[PDB]
Amino acid sequence: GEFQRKLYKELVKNYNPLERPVANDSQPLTVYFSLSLLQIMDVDEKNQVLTTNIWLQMSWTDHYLQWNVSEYPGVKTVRFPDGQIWKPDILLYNSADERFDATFHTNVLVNSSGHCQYLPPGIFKSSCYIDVRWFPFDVQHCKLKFGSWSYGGWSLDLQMQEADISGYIPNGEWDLVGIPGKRSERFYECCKEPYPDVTFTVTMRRRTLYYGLNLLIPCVLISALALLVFLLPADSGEKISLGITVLLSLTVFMLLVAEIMPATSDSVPLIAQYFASTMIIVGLSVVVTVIVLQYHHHDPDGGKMPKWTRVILLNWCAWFLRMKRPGDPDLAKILEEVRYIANRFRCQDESEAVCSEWKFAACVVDRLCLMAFSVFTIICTIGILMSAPNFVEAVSKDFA
Amino acid sequence: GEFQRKLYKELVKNYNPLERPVANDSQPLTVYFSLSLLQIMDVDEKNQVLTTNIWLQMSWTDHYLQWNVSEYPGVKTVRFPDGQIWKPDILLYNSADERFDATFHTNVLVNSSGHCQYLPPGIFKSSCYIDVRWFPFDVQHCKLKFGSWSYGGWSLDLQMQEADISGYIPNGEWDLVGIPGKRSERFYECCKEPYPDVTFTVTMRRRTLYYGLNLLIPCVLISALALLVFLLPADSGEKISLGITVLLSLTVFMLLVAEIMPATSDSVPLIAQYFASTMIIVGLSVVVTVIVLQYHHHDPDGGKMPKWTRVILLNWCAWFLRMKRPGDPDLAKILEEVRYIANRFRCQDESEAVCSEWKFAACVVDRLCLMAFSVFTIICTIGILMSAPNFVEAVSKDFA
Amino acid sequence: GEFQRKLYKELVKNYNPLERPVANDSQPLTVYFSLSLLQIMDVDEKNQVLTTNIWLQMSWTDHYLQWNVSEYPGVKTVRFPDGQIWKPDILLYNSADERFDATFHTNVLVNSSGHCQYLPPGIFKSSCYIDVRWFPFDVQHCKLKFGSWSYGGWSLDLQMQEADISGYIPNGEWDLVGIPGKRSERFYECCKEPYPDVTFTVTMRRRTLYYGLNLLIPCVLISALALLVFLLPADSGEKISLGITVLLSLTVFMLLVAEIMPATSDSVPLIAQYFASTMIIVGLSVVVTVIVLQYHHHDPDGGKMPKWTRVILLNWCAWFLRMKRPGDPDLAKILEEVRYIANRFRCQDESEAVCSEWKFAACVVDRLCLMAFSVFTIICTIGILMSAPNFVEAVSKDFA
Amino acid sequence: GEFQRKLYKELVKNYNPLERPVANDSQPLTVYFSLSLLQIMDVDEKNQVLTTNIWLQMSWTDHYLQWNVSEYPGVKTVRFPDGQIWKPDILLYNSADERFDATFHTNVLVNSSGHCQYLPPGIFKSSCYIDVRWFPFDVQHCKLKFGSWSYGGWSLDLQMQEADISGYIPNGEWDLVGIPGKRSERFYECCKEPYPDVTFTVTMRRRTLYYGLNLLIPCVLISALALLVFLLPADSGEKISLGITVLLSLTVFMLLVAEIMPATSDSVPLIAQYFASTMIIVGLSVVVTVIVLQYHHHDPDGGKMPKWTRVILLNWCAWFLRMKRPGDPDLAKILEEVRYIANRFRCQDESEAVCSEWKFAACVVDRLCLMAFSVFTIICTIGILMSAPNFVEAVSKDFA
Amino acid sequence: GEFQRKLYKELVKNYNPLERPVANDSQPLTVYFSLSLLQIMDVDEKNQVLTTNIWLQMSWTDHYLQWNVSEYPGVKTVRFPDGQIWKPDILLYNSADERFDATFHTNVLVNSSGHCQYLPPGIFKSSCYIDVRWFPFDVQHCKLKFGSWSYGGWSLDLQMQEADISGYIPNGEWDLVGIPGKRSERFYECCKEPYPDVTFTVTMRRRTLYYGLNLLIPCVLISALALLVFLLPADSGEKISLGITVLLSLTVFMLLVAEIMPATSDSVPLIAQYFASTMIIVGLSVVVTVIVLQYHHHDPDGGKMPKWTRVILLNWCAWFLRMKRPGDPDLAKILEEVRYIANRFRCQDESEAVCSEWKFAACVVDRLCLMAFSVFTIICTIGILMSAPNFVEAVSKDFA
Ligand SMILES: *[C@@H]1O[C@H](CO)[C@@H](O[C@@H]2O[C@H](CO)[C@@H](O)[C@H](O)[C@H]2NC(C)=O)[C@H](O)[C@H]1NC(C)=O
Ligand SMILES: CN1CCC[C@H]1c1cccnc1
Repeated sequence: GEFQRKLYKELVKNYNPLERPVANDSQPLTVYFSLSLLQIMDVDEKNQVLTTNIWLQMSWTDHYLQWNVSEYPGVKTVRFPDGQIWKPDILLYNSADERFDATFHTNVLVNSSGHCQYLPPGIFKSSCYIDVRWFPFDVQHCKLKFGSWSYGGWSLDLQMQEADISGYIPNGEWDLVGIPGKRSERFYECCKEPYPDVTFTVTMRRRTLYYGLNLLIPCVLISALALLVFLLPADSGEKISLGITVLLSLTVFMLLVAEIMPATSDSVPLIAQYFASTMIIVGLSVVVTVIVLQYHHHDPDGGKMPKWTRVILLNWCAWFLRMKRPGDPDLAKILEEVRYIANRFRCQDESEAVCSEWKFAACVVDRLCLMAFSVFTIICTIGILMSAPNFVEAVSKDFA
Repeated sequence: GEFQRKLYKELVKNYNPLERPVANDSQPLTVYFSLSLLQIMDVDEKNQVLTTNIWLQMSWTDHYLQWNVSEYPGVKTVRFPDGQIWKPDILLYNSADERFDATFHTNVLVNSSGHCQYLPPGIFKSSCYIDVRWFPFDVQHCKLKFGSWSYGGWSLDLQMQEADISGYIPNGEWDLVGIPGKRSERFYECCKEPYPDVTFTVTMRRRTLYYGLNLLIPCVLISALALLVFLLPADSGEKISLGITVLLSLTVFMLLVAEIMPATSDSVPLIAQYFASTMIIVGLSVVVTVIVLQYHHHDPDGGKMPKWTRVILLNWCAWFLRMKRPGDPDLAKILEEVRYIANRFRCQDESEAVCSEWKFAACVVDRLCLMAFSVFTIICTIGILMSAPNFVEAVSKDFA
Repeated sequence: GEFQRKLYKELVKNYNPLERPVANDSQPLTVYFSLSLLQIMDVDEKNQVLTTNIWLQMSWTDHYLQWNVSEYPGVKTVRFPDGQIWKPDILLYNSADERFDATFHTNVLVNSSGHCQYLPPGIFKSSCYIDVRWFPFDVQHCKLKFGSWSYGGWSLDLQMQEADISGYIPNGEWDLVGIPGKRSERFYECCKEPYPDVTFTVTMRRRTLYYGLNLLIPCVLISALALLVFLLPADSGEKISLGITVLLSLTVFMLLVAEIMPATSDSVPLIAQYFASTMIIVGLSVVVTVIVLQYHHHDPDGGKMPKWTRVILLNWCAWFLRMKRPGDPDLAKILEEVRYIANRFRCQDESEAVCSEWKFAACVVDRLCLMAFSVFTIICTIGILMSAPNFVEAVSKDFA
Repeated sequence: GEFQRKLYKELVKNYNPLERPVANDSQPLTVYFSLSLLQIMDVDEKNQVLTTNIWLQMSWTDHYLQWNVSEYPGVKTVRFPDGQIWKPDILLYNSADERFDATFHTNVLVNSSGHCQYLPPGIFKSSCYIDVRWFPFDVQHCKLKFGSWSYGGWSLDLQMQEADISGYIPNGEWDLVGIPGKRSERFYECCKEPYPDVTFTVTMRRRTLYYGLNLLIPCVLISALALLVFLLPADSGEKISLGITVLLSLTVFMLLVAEIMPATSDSVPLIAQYFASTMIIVGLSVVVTVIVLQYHHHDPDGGKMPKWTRVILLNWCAWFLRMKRPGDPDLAKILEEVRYIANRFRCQDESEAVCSEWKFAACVVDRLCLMAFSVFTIICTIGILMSAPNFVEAVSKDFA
Repeated sequence: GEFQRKLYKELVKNYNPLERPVANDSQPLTVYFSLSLLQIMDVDEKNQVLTTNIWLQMSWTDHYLQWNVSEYPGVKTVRFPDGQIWKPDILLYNSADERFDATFHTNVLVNSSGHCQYLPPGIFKSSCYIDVRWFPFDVQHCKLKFGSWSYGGWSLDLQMQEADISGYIPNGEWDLVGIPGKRSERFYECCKEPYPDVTFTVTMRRRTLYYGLNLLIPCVLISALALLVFLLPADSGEKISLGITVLLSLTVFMLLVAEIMPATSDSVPLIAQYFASTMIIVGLSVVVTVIVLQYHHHDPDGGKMPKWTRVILLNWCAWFLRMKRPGDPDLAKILEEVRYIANRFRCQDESEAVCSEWKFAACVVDRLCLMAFSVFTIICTIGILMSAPNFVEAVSKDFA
């Protein structure tokens, strides 16, 4: 329209986009800053990068862009693109993007009274410290620090407004707890003027159903399978294979967890502690299996069972476990031959008796170590899992 | 031509690309918006990003860009590149590309009566929620939401036209069910003016032949092969190897499947339910194999067969399964010697009979558990597969 | 020089880059379009993207860029950068790139009579249908479609010229079969005017030496290795281990091949069919081995061989391949004792005879299944490999 | 305000950004250059790239940009964007990104006296040689070289100021040892005019807790487990399986480590040396157990143990290792038969005596090789670990 | 300063950056071109892309950019940014970057007499054919082709200058043999004017220490370990397991090398030939093991040893190997019973003698095949390794 054309012609005249829109140059310009969070795009623990979708909200007052609505009775607001009016140079300090500024430059809407609104959208990547001490049950706080780059406290006075989460789209992995904000002015070695900034803290809680069903459960099942080796009779040689194959499966689980986790040395993580506990458990199980096999294939002639070992294993542990221990001259020539044969049979009988004793001792040791290892693994797993804070809260909210 | 040059020089006189081309400023401006879908390039499940090829379609009317055809013979249309004339700032809301705008800026075609068309092409990356509850038999709905950014309800009037699928190029993996659209109007915390938008909901179906053949059939086959452990005789010690090796193959299969799936806690997917059930089935088979081996290698004098176990196994299940149960002083000195030898032989025969009885009991248990495990695995697999909706539709459309 | 400066100053006065350079405004402008292929950079089958290196040859005539060489003796041609003169806007329709147009803008060379040449180079990424029905003996046709985005048939007259492959650099994996092209006119739902376009079809053939030597040969070797299970005597205990390890190796081979194929559902790839056939063959071999092991560790008194089974195996099949068959009162008391001993020995002899006959039956089954499985493997492999078209051509051209 | 607008209009009059702002045109312009490190984003050893967060600091004096505060009350500083005033083209020489310049251009702040400050932020990717000789106990020095690209010391004088680490954010992987800088001058064969440049040498240490816990401890554990072959009795046939499976685990660990290391031939990494040592140890263990199995299964009638071997093993080693060493007409034919039976039993007896001798020899060999391997592995591991410089301080810092 | 400002104002008067700065238009313009290589950043064999860091060097003479130093006492040289003066359009013909130009546009330094220098830095990605026939003992030549795009030989005269490698930084993996260059002019389908270009051929050698230590030696070691299957006694049934597991390790090695290696079909790589040979050797070892086990478990009454087999094995090969071959009515009734027992014992004796003969034959075959396979693997490995050219030079440079 003619009124719109005349207004655009008049406003642009004698306008310098390099000048701060203030009637009085000695007074700070008040700028209100906020943001609206739309989506938590990604959390990268290995690279420690948070990717989010955010609309920034900037509001201020321009002294020159004012007109009387009566003279232009059809237009109430105007729009100006980048590079033709003054705009705050607000940037995100802790950016992790190859381009430091990742905001799409849109139009700026102006009142008839000179009120400027700026709503740039963006996919922001920031670098926030990620704590993996209590993973999977960790809670993360990520910082987003915004501030002007070349405007101190005597020129541009930054003000904070509460973040808007009405349009937030729930994520399938993280639960949004809150997004508080705080405004603070700091000092820099460059300059002698304080510089304000606004920091928004995003608090997120990781949902644990996927991890607790894909990592925790198979670990306990496979550890139980390793415990099962204490039930196989020693007469079938399939114990070492069981133990070693279980160890291999644990190693592949460890490589998966290692490829999904950051290489930080800040603290030992809970999953690593669990894997180490299972490592020692299965290794000691294999060692005990070797000891049992050594006892089982004991040569009867090789030696005699120590008195202490006998008095322990065959009586105390047997009673405790309620296991019962199993148990003319030609005529003279024929006579001595059959005597020799009978004596040979007697010797074989004594040898088999000693062998049976050794086998019983091996069985007793096997049963004792089965019970002990079951108790140990149950206690260790329960303690390690429950040591995490808010573990019960996570379990309730996810599974229940 | 001279007429074209004269018209181009005349049209841009006193023009201003910053103003809305309306004869009356109070009245709004009508803009018709639509799109043409060319190809669905990629659907990402881990990152939940949809990549598509789309030609936008914007049409409107410009008041100033009008001329008489008679005064300028030959010329009927003109083309204006970016920055010469006014354009709507139509943006995709739920974008996911590093640059918030993915459209490629082309010319704008204008008729002799002031009618502007704008059809820019683009590779659009959007963020839509992906449901993996019924994977791989799932149907996905991905929403693309376009709208003006800085133009309100009384300035720009958005009208929806039907989408174009005439130029669609079919995708091997995905089947395009449809693409309806809806024009809505929303309020925002920024402002007191309604803002319209147009949302197109691409509804797509996943073709299941590839995933079926390369995921489910080998799983079924090797799960059935794991049942061969009940056909091997216990005399050959090659049962634990069977069980633990098929378990390892299953574990690597689960790892491969997990490496393609999102880490969401919304629900437990069908493929995960299948794999978990088969894991427990194989583990129970291994435990039963251990028990059977324990029965097979029972010590002849290590105990007595319980009456309950005998009456349960030897005569009940064997009858049910139709199993046949298998089966002169020198002279006096030689006399007592041969008596000793014969007595030892008789004792050995009795021990052999007891061992044979125990072995038959083990075989009976093995056969019983074979039948039970086969029934259970077939029932579980059929139930889990049939529980999904439109599974019969997917089968009839893909395999047949 | 002075003439160059004068001509450059004169050629720009009253020149509009927005104006189509034709003497008569109602006549179309003839533009000649052609390709120049330099290298085939990549063929991504998983993402179905073709990356190539091409130069675009565009030629046309400009009315206003004409001069007489007798006035500027030194200069014969001129050069104009982007944005200074009118240029055609030919774009590639099927572009699978973030930016829809990947061409490096270079200078436009102009005659002394107004002939403009434009030769922009570029690495082009396009989306074309890649079919893996005949992998790895497939021939691929990929289309590149070029056309003016906003100029109709009445305005811009597109003409086709034969593509140039003189500077083509041969690729180590794909063999260039050809690259013809064709013009076409199409209508669009936008408008009521035909839009010409030029489509160039690149036809390429894959060289199969690497894929054959790295996939086909090792799988056949492992199949032959798995066929050895029927040569191992049943007295050893490694049959199942051999079979299952072969199965594991081919499972990882299947994973390696599967990570490179697109997830398409159009057909079943040849390599997928061949892998499935090998899987079934090895599984049946394992089942047969289990049957034989059950058939060899048979209890002597646990049953009797059926007459049908005996007349099938012991005589018929054995003769088929010429297998030989493996074949005072004290005196009275000691008398009965030695009779008992001898009778025990006789019963043992009868039992071992029955066991030996059972073992011979097992050996016969092993031999028969060896022959059958070898025949099946040979027939299936030969048929599957020979089913592919141009397989003889590929072998003759890649194994010479 | 009016004063700000008037000053902005006045300053840019007759201003040329191409001109270097010096009052004499024959004396160099002094530029103070400094750096402010914020965070070490990444250290990619495979590609040898260091990614950091940097705040450049450039200060100089502009002769033309001066005014009087009294004539422009309230205005004390001004801001100038790109292309408005002169800037020094200071670049990083060893950049390793697509576009050579990775800085983000911001405003330039000018005081009333003409002092200009410039603090552009950036995420800088640089190429520094990374030493992996003592990985993981390594210390890395990476150099950042900054200098003007076109101006020289006769026109631009560079000066060095100490780097700022006030805002440094600790990394969970690297410890910042320091960042010393140095200003250097380079001369040319043409002219006696110095050319200055600045170099910052970021030296940092790697925290070894994660790498040690995830690599060394599991490998030592499994290497010690590989020694269990010498405790298994030869009757249980699992020694070879145990050893070869530990070899498989070794290969898995070797590939996992190799995927992270660069393919450098400068030296042999410490981790590679240690893995090779463990390879050799386990391989020799396999050879030894093969020898032991060969001795244990010796044919009693297939040979005689030589006197040298007898005195070496049976006597000397057993004494050293305290291994106890185990251990009417009819009557004529009746005599013949019983004598034959007795002699057959005696022959069997001497045979099993020889077999027992061989088995004892195998046991002694096994025990002595167990002791030798046990001491050797400990010595080799301790030596390799201790050979690394600063190992003691590294472990103290990372664990205590 | 005033003189610098005046000179800058005067030089750009009437200057047209679209014209060649030549006094005579007929004569060509001489441009000197060279480059300085700083670092070889990457050599991607799979994609066949060379990424390097270079500085271009262009020198020419400008006719209009001349002035008298006496009039401007302080000014000696000037600087002009992009778009202000004429520059050559030199491009890299075989670029592989997504943007065809990778140079960073810097300032152009201008003499006091018109000489112009231009040194833009760049990270260049180029596509060069990489031959891996002799991998890893390979020497690679990669060509960088530079030339003007729109200027022919009659206008722009390209001249070569020797490249500078003074600032080259050695690479850990690649040894720089050298970079010579050649200038040549060609004809194109454009037009009938020759176009010159400069091609620099970078020749480099790969350092083989890393690959030899990490890929070759482990293959040799485990291949030698696979030969231990010929020393294991047949009683310990763990030969097939050993062979199949070394097979599995070999397959994973082949998987890794397939991962690193490009999929070309020009020739069979040396490492591929080596791995194929090792596959064949271990497979034949497994076949021989199967034959040996078949001979070992021979039914004594199932057949008779052939006279041939006897004369080749039992004595001929034993001589060849110095192998020693191992080693009243009651009275009548009692008599016949005991003689029956004795005859039974005689039968067992002759059966065990036959079995011992078969076992000795198996041992002889085992030793023969051990020696043959050792010779085969040694000669094959030595020949394959030594077949490569410059293998001795590579070994002497990378190990001594
Ligand atoms: C404008 O800013 C600059 C900042 O460098 C001032 O220069 C410095 O002022 C302080 C206080 O006197 C001292 O460090 C030195 O006098 C100056 N440093 C250098 C390197 O010159 C300058 O004084 C300010 N001018 C006005 C009018 O405020
Ligand atoms: C040698 N140049 C580069 C390739 C073609 C040729 C050329 C000729 C004219 C205009 N553009 C390019």
